[PDB]
Amino acid sequence: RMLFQTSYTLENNGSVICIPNNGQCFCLAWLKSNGTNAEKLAANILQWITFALSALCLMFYGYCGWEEIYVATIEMIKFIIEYFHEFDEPAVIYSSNGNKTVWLRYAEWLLTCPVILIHLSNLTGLANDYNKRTMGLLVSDIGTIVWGTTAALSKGYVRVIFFLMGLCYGIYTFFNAAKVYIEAYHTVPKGRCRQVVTGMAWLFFVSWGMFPILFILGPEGFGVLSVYGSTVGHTIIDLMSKNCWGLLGHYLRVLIHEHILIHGDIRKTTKLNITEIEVETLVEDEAEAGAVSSED
Amino acid sequence: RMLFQTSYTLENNGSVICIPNNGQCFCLAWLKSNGTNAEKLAANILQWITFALSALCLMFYGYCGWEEIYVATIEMIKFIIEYFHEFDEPAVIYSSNGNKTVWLRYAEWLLTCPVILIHLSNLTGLANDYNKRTMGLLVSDIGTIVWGTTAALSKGYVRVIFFLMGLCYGIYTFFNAAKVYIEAYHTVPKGRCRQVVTGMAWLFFVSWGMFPILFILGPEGFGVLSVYGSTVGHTIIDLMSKNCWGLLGHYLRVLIHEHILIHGDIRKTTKLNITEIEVETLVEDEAEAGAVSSED
Ligand SMILES: *[C@@H]1O[C@H](CO)[C@@H](O[C@@H]2O[C@H](CO)[C@@H](O)[C@H](O)[C@H]2NC(C)=O)[C@H](O)[C@H]1NC(C)=O
Ligand SMILES: *[C@@H]1O[C@H](CO)[C@@H](O[C@@H]2O[C@H](CO)[C@@H](O)[C@H](O)[C@H]2NC(C)=O)[C@H](O)[C@H]1NC(C)=O
Ligand SMILES: CCCCCCCC/C=C/CCCCCCCC(=O)OC[C@H](O)CO
Ligand SMILES: CCCCCCCC/C=C/CCCCCCCC(=O)OC[C@H](O)CO
Ligand SMILES: *C/C=C(C)/C=C/C=C(C)/C=C/C1=C(C)CCCC1(C)C
Ligand SMILES: *C/C=C(C)/C=C/C=C(C)/C=C/C1=C(C)CCCC1(C)C
Repeated sequence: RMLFQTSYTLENNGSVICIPNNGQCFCLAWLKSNGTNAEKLAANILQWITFALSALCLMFYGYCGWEEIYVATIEMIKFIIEYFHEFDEPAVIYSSNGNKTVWLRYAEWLLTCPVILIHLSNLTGLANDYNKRTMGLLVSDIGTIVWGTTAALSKGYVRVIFFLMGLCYGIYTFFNAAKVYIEAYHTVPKGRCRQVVTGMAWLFFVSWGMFPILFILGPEGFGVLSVYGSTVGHTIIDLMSKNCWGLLGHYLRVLIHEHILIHGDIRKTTKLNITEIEVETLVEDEAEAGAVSSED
Repeated sequence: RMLFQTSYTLENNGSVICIPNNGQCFCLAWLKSNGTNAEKLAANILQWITFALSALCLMFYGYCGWEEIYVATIEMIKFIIEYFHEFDEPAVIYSSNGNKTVWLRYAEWLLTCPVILIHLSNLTGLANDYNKRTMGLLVSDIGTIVWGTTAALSKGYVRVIFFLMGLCYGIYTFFNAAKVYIEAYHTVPKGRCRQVVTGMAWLFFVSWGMFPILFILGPEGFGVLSVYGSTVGHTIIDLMSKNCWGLLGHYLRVLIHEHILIHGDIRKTTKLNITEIEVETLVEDEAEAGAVSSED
């Protein structure tokens, strides 16, 4: 298939490589297999599943709400490019140091992850403003992706350093994401809405926590997983991080909207001691408009 | 210098290239010159100037205010990498399609540009919140950089399409940036503060507008400019977009702070008809707390 040189001869007892002078770049490292047919087959099935589910999610959202639509749109464009050019440059970058870097994946993260975090910063959909903490979440997450991409493009100690820089940015992201989910839990009404927020937190930390594990295991790290193997793992946590998380987030916004139509927007101030934070909780009746504090 | 193959022999009347089987990648396209010694010399001088000015800006900011510090820090790290590894992968990506892509530049844009726009969304430094429009500015600017980077990595019609996708994201960014500067102008006190905001708008639109022009002229476009030539142009608009803009922005925040200490925080509602928008203007005396409308 390749649009780099794939035909060569070994000469002088394997010490010389001769290639056609046809303008193409050449490197042995680029011709290593991407994995077994079973790994490839598994990857093509999960991709169709993700494309189908993203199209179902899109039509379903088509009946504010813009973050779920933007991510599902990017996911669709991603699949059409994978289907036609998955291993064509620059969906995969084949670089002079011999690396294969899945630019398609990192570009998708730069497009979708900040939007997931904007959604996280307004889980109820009622806020018209965003605090200073939202800005730190976005700046830390962009840095994480930039350091991780740089680590994947590098080798040796340069890779290790940029990976560690990504991990420090990532920890700052996780820490601040955790505070938002804690605020969200004490903001939404007392019943089912707190089940969904709890569900979204589990999906978020498990799926986002898997990305650094898949990096270390993949060709970008210790080469335990092949390229197809890494694709299979990444589409699974894509389904959790994007499709399932967005579905719950959409459901949560529907429940908040139904609550406000039936009961109106009645708030109670709750205080969170763990640091001193203030949150305006939604309640069901006017017997609550007080100043409560919940110790963690 | 290179850590790709630079030694080869032409055989069979220039129709065959033979190289050592030493594990290195090889491509003729990678060995094209980066430019003249004069272009290189010009580029090394402007880089020292930018590193020195970024260090002066850092010490000066060292006497909220975090956006100027974050950008000046990234600029410093950028210079230490340029000084030691400017043309080493992956500061430059040498890819299988023959392209040289200055990943160092695009990674810096992903780190600094969103932070410049967060600063723009709070020019006075008094806001504790950010509106919905801030989020569209950040999401549009990230997309611009992602499409532009993808265009630089591509060739032929693929490059043209991703460039046009960047231009559409970019126009949305410029349009929304223009509204913010219009709001900022009618928000800050009537004298010198409105001169600085006007100055920051000119710096912003001229320096940001030059990036797509330098893309079209550089190796990523029609190859009018060489690599050193493109570096020289980019450090100039870096000085305008980052160093000079941040300096004015810091100065503006100092003037707003002095105004509020001497006069207190007294606001007047002004309305902007061009769409109907509301802005809380800072004034000097209590004879103003009314509802004015300024027709554009
Ligand atoms: C050609 O190079 C090959 C390298 O594979 C040489 O073959 C090996 O020679 C070494 C001796 O240093 C043995 O230890 C290996 O068992 C050999 N075979 C293999 C498969 O590695 C070979 O000797 C060289 N021929 C000449 C004429 O120099
Ligand atoms: C070797 O290839 C070269 C290609 O440069 C041939 O040289 C040219 O031959 C063409 C004829 O098709 C002329 O139009 C050019 O003027 C020649 N010189 C140059 C500098 O381009 C050469 O003929 C080939 N030799 C053999 C034995 O096939
Ligand atoms: C907060 C999220 C929770 C999850 C946290 C997960 C922790 C994983 C840490 C591993 C550090 C080990 C260093 C990893 C460096 C990877 C780079 C690499 O593989 O280097 C290649 C090597 O130089 C040649 O084979
Ligand atoms: C809003 C900001 C104001 C400034 C706006 C600036 C307008 C520049 C537009 C040019 C379009 C022309 C198409 C550009 C495509 C570039 C890709 C290219 O050079 O293609 C290489 C070619 O395929 C092989 O040589
Ligand atoms: C839809 C795709 C998602 C949510 C992707 C998320 C990606 C990350 C959270 C990446 C995390 C990384 C680290 C924490 C450090 C090492 C480098 C990364 C980029 C793999
Ligand atoms: C400090 C560096 C700055 C402010 C860089 C800004 C970069 C841009 C505004 C890039 C703009 C582009 C377009 C509008 C479309 C084509 C692709 C880009 C990325 C060159």
